[PDB]
Amino acid sequence: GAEIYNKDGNKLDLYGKIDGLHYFSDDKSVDGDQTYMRVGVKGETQINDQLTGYGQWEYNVQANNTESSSDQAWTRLAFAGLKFGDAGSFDYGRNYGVVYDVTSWTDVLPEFGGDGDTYGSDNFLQSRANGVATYRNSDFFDGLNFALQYQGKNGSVSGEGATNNGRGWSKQNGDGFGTSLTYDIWDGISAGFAYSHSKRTDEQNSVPALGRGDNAETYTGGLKYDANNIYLASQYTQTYNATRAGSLGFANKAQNFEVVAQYQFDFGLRPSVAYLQSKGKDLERGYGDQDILKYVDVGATYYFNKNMSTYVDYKINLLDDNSFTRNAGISTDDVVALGLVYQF
Amino acid sequence: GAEIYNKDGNKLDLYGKIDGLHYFSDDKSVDGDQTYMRVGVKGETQINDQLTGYGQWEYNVQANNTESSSDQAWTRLAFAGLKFGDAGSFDYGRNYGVVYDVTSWTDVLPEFGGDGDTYGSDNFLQSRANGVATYRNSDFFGLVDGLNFALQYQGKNGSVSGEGATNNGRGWSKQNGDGFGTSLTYDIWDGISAGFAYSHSKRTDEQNSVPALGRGDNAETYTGGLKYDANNIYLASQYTQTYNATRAGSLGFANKAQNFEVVAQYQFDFGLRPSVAYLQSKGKDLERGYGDQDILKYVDVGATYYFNKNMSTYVDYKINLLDDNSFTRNAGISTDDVVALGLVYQF
Amino acid sequence: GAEIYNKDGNKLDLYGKIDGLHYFSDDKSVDGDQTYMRVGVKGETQINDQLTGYGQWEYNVQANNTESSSDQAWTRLAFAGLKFGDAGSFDYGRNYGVVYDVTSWTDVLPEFGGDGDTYGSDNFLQSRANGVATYRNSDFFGLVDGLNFALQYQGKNGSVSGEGATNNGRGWSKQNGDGFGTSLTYDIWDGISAGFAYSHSKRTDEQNSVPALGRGDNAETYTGGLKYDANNIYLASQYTQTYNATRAGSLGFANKAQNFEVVAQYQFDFGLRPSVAYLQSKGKDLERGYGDQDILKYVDVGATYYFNKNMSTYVDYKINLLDDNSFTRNAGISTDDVVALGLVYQF
Repeated sequence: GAEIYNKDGNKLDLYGKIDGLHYFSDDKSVDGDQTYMRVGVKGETQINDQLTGYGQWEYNVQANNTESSSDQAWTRLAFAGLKFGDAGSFDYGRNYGVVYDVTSWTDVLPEFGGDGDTYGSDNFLQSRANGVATYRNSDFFDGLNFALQYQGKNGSVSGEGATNNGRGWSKQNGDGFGTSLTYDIWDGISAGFAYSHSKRTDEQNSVPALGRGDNAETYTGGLKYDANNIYLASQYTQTYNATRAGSLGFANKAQNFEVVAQYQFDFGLRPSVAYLQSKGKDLERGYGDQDILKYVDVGATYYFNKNMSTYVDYKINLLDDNSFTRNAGISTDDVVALGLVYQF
Repeated sequence: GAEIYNKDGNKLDLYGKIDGLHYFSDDKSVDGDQTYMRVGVKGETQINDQLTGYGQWEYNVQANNTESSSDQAWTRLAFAGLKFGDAGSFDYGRNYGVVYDVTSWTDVLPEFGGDGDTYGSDNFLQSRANGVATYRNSDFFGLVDGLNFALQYQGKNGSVSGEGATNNGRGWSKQNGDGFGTSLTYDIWDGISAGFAYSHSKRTDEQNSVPALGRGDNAETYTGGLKYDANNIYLASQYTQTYNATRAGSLGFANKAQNFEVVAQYQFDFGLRPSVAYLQSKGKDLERGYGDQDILKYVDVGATYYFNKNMSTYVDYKINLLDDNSFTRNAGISTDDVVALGLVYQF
Repeated sequence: GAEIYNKDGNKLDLYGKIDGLHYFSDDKSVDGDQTYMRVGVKGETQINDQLTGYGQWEYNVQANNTESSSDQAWTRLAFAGLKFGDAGSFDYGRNYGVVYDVTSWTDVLPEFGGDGDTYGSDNFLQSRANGVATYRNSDFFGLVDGLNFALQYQGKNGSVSGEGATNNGRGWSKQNGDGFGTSLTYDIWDGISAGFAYSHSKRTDEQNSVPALGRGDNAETYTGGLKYDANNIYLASQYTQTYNATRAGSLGFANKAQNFEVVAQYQFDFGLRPSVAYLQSKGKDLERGYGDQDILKYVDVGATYYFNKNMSTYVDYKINLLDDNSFTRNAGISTDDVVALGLVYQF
């Protein structure tokens, strides 16, 4: 983040990165150039002694396709808020669902991991989401962070279930809420829990073959060790009608586990190993139990300084190629990524 | 505000906002999350004692849809110009048609009003438009304080292909032929103002052949308006008569229309700013049996609370007065009420 | 320019322009408003005494169409890199192919010329390209002053689907296989420069099956250029011979092509810069009975007035010498003349 303005109680921070990134894989929908950049602004205005206003915007711009390609930029974050001293905060807009307050702890791989793996974006309150109202509280009115979050319906393009901002069933949601709780038990050791409950939409219960139910729910617990140049974290999440069974629908229930170990050398190298799986249960069309995601991750980042880094990441895919993985379009091939990153 | 660069006669102002916004309505095409942000840059360069060069860009970025959605960002303004002291200024690009130099006086509602209501964008010289050349003069060459005028030309913006095409083609509703416009505002006191604007554009072939409604070779607008803005009080009205220029929803254009807007506001010292307004658009001589039809009719009541110059919150309540009829249904015109709630950070 | 951040060994430069631009032409796909803007960031971080890290992004935003139009913005450049003192530099991203290290010498017309004429973007290593790794060496390891060379590799950018696919698939016209290129330039005197460039890329199976024109496993370019730049005079020429690498409009590629560009300019002290140029592209051995064909042929006359480093105005007149024939019609190649007028704010 680069502070480009700070005057009369108003500050403006410009941030972002250019990620020169290549993927190597037998999966042709993944293989090739993946260069992209992100640009954002964080703004803060002092209102009074007990009140600060703020806003943030984060934009993703792909740079790996041609100058006539379409749909190459999208907003990741866009929200405005009030901070009432230390007595917490409120914001509304496109922001992270509170489930990520805990699952973010395993989202630290050099390249892979995070949204797209055990959960996705626009996926109820599991990641970035449209129309979230988020109340947060530090030190529970000590060191104990609480959030409560509401999300209005984001429905179909047209018909009964429509809203202004309609989309496909995979990215729809009804009215929902979430809550998170995180705590530093020792110095360095944190624990966290999160819960979300959302109504599903009529299209989610009629267009895809997989996943039926009135409500989507997530229960998450997570642990993190972050001291002494060591980073360990795990996340265990159980879901009902909330995890995507590739292109085929949702899984009636799923169990997602993510664990990672890393070490940070003084001279800037940071090796990383991780394991991720997603186990879907009670799937329609005779699928039954099925692996949705399963891989070991190894790689490393070298940090030249706080503004420049290079990395390699290797996804060792353990999924077996079967009828479910083919029909749902889930990749079973390995991937290697190489990148060079400038950040500001 | 936000001057991020001011060095050797060149300055750069980065401005914009992040508007956390939700609509509540029985209209499903309007209801729900409406979060969006604006970002722009105002730049100015001193060339010599008598000559300043400038440009401005303004972009709108929706944040209310997904990361795989289409067409979520667009340019509102992009223009470059020269200012020659009190001999006037000239700019070319995407800019406001001069009609808006008067109708902007009523575009002060907490959330509603403005483009989308009695006029829209890419709607001849009524709002933001492609390819306008605009000459402006303030205080009549420095000789008459408070007297401003504008002269404006717009090149044809035509079909996607065929005979009527230009490089930058669009659908008939946002097309225009060659056109011009003029405006004139006068500050009688330092709070009271009167203003007039006129425009005349050629219509294109698609505007006369594709939609069912509206026939004619020319689009004309006549606008008069009044404004009181002082002593914490804001009263403004605008009356506009149009010919082949006002959209009849998706069905075409109204052969003639009468648009009226009026608004009253008060700014309390602690930062609350209530607002009441009334807006209507009456269409006349519509084809296919429609005859005279209301295109828009509503009362608006709301309020903005300014925390400071960088942060506000607002409610706005559109009490819709249209009857649900054959015209409104076939033209895609909303007849439902709307409530808006917003929280806005601005820089 | 516009250094908006410089602190603790890290620098950020915000650059761009707002170009208010109109084209006049009988060619209706070219005629009309062409206003656009560019915005960019050049970033630099000192890592140690011998090593600098850097990144650059450049975005093109059209402003000549409506707020509901599609595909109005795109990335021209996006790359990250390391500079190793005088051992050289390495960057990867969307960047210029090295052939343009020489052909850029003739890309100096007031408005026309450059990509879109004798070569295009996403056209192997002739202009801006996805996925280029580029090594550059200055002054031949600090030894021979004015001698620069570059070595470049590009990975496959393939079809949207099927056997030839990559993640970032596109049309046959903008596809490439694995490829490499090299450039060499030398300032023989001050003001005078010579340069060579070569490139070799595999072609894709879609390029050899979908369009009717152009067959071969490999695309190749050979380029030589000269430049005089001194005493307020600018002269430059570029000659390029290509194999399976030059677009024959929409119909495919030319099995062989010969491209030639030459330009002459003078800079007057009061800011006027007149320009005259000639560009041709001659295609050989085209299938379907086309044979030898002119792909491009025009004389260019124009001028730019620089008010200062931040503002300019210009006119350019393309005098088109192509004869209208069945090749030009079917390939979509314009044979009409065009005048451009522009007013530009730059930061």
